[PDB]
Amino acid sequence: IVGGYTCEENSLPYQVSLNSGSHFCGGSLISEQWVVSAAHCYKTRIQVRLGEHNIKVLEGNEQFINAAKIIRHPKYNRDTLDNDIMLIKLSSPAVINARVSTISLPTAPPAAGTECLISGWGNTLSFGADYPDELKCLDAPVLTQAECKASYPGKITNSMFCVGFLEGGKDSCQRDAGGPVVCNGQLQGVVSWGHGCAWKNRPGVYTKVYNYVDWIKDTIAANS
Amino acid sequence: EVCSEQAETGPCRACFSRWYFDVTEGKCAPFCYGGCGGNRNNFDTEEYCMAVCG
Ligand SMILES: [Ca+2]
Repeated sequence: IVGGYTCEENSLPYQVSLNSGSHFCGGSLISEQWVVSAAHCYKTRIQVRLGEHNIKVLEGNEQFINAAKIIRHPKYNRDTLDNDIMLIKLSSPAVINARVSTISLPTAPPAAGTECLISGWGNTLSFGADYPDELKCLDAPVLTQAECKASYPGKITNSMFCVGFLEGGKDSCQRDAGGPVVCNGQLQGVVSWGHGCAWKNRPGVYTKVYNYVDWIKDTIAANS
Repeated sequence: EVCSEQAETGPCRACFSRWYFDVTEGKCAPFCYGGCGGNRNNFDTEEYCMAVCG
């Protein structure tokens, strides 16, 4: 997260860390057994870390749970970035508590101008590398689809929307992918891609979770 | 020419721990590969990067 702030500890209890020896992507807990992330975050083995604030300090109030299933959207495409969404089934259910809880799935598409919360442990610099141990947060509005499409001509598919600031300086960045964009208490977006980080007129591009509510329901049901 | 390319995260926003040959240092350095796109100056490990580029 470039241009954000350190989140209040454990105040985003739906935020998870995906770990394969190190933190490499974010995710969102959507049920006791399932996490949503980005398909480009796929690895064959993933440890899910819930309840995290500082990824380098084992406080003891985290829950580390190995992934039992890791399912990219079958129509994910690494060239177009279409369908950049992934589901992870936990090998044992996450225990819901003050620090670990689910985020509601969206009931309507994202509305331009809505204030959202983007979060992750991504790079904090647009030029350079400064990766934070503590979870970072960014208050950012949904941009119009026209703003998104004009920023990336011919690249914004049906599965995508933009959140952020055209003036630059405030964006998600590398190591944020898979993490949540939450608007009005619902998970509207998954951190996906952008040209650089926090560049002027190049806002973050996010997967439109609403377009995958049926795929999520069907995949959870097929893998129970 | 591969080893002269600048480090490229690519557009995706994961952090796959990778290495690139830094021509200003004459050796390899770590970076977050975002998980898509990028260029050929991109290697799993330091030793592999130096095997190709050193
Ligand atoms: Ca911790």
